[PDB]
Amino acid sequence: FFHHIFRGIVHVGKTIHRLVTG
Repeated sequence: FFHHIFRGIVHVGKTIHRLVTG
């Protein structure tokens, strides 16, 4: 579950930076 999650957390973690950056 290394890259399978780094990709699962990164994307989701990104939905916030963008949903938060504005």
